Amino acid sequence: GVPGALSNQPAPPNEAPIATP
Amino acid sequence: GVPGALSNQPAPPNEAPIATP
Amino acid sequence: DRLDAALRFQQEALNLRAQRQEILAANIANADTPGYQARDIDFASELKKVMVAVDLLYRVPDQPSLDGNTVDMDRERTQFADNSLKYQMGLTVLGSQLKGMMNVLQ
Amino acid sequence: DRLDAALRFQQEALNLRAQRQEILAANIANADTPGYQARDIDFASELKKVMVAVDLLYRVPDQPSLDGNTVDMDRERTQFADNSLKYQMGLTVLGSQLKGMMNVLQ
Amino acid sequence: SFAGQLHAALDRISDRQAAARVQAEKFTLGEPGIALNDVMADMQKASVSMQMGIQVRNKLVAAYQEVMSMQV
Amino acid sequence: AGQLHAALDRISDRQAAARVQAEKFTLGEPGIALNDVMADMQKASVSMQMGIQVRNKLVAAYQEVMSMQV
Amino acid sequence: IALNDVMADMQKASVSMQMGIQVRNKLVAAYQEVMSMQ
Amino acid sequence: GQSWSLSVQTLVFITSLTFLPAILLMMTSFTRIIIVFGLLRNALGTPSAPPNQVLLGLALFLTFFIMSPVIDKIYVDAYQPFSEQKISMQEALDKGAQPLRAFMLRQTREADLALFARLANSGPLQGPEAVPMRILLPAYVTSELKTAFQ
Amino acid sequence: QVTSEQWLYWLHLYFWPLLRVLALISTAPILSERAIPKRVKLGLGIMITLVIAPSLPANDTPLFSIAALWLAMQQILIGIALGFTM
Amino acid sequence: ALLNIFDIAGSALAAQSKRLNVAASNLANADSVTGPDGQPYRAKQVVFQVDAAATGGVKVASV
Amino acid sequence: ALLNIFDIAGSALAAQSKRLNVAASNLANADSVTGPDGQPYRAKQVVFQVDAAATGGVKVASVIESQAPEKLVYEPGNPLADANGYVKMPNVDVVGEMVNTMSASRSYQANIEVLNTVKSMMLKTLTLGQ
Amino acid sequence: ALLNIFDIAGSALAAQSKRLNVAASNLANADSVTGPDGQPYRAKQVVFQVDAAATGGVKVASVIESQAPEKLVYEPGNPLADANGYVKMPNVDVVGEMVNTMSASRSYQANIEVLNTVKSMMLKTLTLG
Repeated sequence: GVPGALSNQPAPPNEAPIATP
Repeated sequence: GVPGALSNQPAPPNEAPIATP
Repeated sequence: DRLDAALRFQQEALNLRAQRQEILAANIANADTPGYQARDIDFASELKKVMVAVDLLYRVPDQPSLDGNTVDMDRERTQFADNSLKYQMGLTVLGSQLKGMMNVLQ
Repeated sequence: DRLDAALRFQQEALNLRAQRQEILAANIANADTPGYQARDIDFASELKKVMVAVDLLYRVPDQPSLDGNTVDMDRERTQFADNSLKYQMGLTVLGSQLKGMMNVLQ
Repeated sequence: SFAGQLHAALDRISDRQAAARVQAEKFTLGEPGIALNDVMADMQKASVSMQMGIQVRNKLVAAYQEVMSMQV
Repeated sequence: AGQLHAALDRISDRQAAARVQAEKFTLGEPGIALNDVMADMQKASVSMQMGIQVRNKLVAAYQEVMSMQV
Repeated sequence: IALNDVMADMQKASVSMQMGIQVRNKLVAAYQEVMSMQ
Repeated sequence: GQSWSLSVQTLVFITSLTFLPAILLMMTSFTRIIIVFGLLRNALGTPSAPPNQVLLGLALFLTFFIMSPVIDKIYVDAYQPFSEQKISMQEALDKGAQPLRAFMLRQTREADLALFARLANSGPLQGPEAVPMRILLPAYVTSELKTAFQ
Repeated sequence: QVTSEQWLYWLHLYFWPLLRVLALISTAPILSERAIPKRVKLGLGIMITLVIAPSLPANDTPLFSIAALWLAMQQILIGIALGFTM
Repeated sequence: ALLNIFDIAGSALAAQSKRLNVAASNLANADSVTGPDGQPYRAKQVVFQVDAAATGGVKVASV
Repeated sequence: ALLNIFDIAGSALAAQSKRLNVAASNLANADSVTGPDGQPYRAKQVVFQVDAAATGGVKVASVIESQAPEKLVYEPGNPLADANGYVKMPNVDVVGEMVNTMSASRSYQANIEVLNTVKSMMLKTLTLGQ
Repeated sequence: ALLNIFDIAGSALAAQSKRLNVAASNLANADSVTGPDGQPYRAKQVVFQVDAAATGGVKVASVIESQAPEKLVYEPGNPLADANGYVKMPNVDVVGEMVNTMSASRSYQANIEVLNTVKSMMLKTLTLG
């Protein structure tokens, strides 16, 4: 939802792919 | 009237025409 | 009753000062959004009407901007300081009056 | 036990404020740990449940970060200040209630 | 009409205290529309009312004891 | 013995005038320099303190004179 | 007039009232005892 | 007209409550009942046969039963404007004192009133009207003492 | 106005005749017996004050120790004399 | 009516931080020939909004 | 009222900001030409006045165009050229604008310092009301 | 009576406030020209007198224009230029005005401290008993 609010399940992992397969 | 006073109506929107219509 | 009437004016002045402080905070936080008009309230008229929601009116723009925003930082800061000081004074007056009313019972 | 409950409402409010303060301090201290998830609790619902063993929720992230850290700084700092102010407010309300109860017995 | 008036006074005092308590309870749970200065002022007014009540009680009981401790 | 009545009326009028001046200043119209109001508030508080002290002293004297035993 | 002066006057009045009341009470108690005793 | 403020109102109210015991009971309402009860107790031939506490309680109960109409009238004429804040105390005191003085005048005695008027150099007049407080109270006190002894 | 009414001066003029009147009441227990409550007996002095406490012709200097002892000794005699003769 | 000041100021702080992050990203990638997929980099910027439930704090709608 | 100090300082700050904005606009339009509708650009200045409420704040009634002659530059290839083949370049004094900006900045800082001191004094004033 | 100290300190506070206001107005209008009706602005100063009614507080008699020489700027390109192309500029000394501001602030704080001390002493006298 809105940033800074509260939610039941955690955020997904963040990745920075150098090149998309 | 004098800037910074209290008015009951908004000023007209601002515009900067590059060339006259 | 009498106790509420003795403090109604100071309490309402405090409340109106708080509301005007909130208005000033909002229109100083929106200092970068284009198309947003400055807002404020007429304190004297509001206080007289409430002692006899909240009415607010737009501020007269100072200088034009292409985006459309019409908030002046120095003017907002001066108004903020004035309202803060007057709120502090009202709180002090209310506290002194309550202290005297408490002291009269001994 | 009537005194117990009457002060218990505010005592539990203060206790939950302290717990939330502790969690905020923890996520401030671990603000630079990669792979960390910001944690917080819902004060209103938690207090309702306690009045009628504490669960915590993951704060919604605002910006991505490669090192897997989602605990922001500004939002949680404002939360810390607000929680401290409300804890002090609860403390002074409880103190006023206790002093009012005490001075009757004089 | 004496006991009725006294009960009315106690009723008003207790009602004011209950109003202050419920306003504070509503504020501390996050309900919007309640002002911290407003709730503090209301609590102070309630405390002043209670102090006036206890002063009146002390004066009345002292007068009663003085007037009924004498010997006829 | 209405002199105490006159004195209490005068001090009440003084503190009421101070309150009126404070209200006029908070009304947001220029007639007050933020110094006269505070000085009047302090003077009213001192006068009220003097009055309550006089009341306490007088009621104590009345209690003592009533406590006689003929 | 001076605030210290008026406070001192109040103190003087209180002390004199206490002295007079105590003297009168002692005297009347002695007289009552004399009347009671045969 | 004008009136003073809440603080001094409370101050004078508390002072009046402090003065309440003597001024409203001893010299106004029932000084005769306790005297006559003491006379009866001494006539019984046994000192303190009934407890003084019970005698005072009975006297107070009878006093309030007797004064209930007058006390009710005083309560009306005082609180009814004052509770809704319609009048000021400077006249409320007179409005609440007038019925009490009217009631006390019947219990007073003309001879006592005349003697106190002679003592205090006040206008006798053919028609009584608003006897001053300095004269009315002692006449009531002595008349009550006389009838109590009788 | 913050001012005084010379409370010390009023002390020895507004309440000096009280001792004489109260002395007679104590000196006349037949006209006022123990059947009359002591509490009212205490108030017997103050009820007559409202007529005698205000301005009266007889006034003099304040009293303390030496002055009080002589005047009190002399003034009670008037109350003692009138009471017993009755 | 005085506890909303914290919310308004926090919203303003967050919006300004987001704008600063976007500006820093543009400055860093001023000379990026390509991204991961292959499409050329394109400058980004935020779009503010009035966070009124009437006026209140500022709020970033999207990028 | 001991509170018109804030009004005076705020008016001074607003006036200095207006003057600085005018100077910056002139510097931006130093070498411009053929504005809207073809009329040559002309520099502008501001006039400060006092508000006789005695002593009062400063205001700017209106912006006044400069009467200094425009620069006439021979260039017939421009359609703006008159019968003499001249174009009207704006009159901008770069040194004057630099000095004006310096003066505006200094006045702004002085006024903000005065505001700081008076705010401290006023905060300390209320301690005697208890 | 110790009560006249309140009057003395109130007069002192009023005088210091007026001096500060005049100094602030001078600082604000230091660069101002062409006041209303065309007369150039002139720097103003206050005058302190003793409100004897022996010794007593300080009042402000009036406000007087300073007689320092009035500055001139050579600018013929201005409608206010005189016959010699001089625009008149007020004689305001920024350092003097700032020093006046600081001194007024310090004196104001000292006087309010005096007021608080006298208030405390008088309350002590009240609670002597």
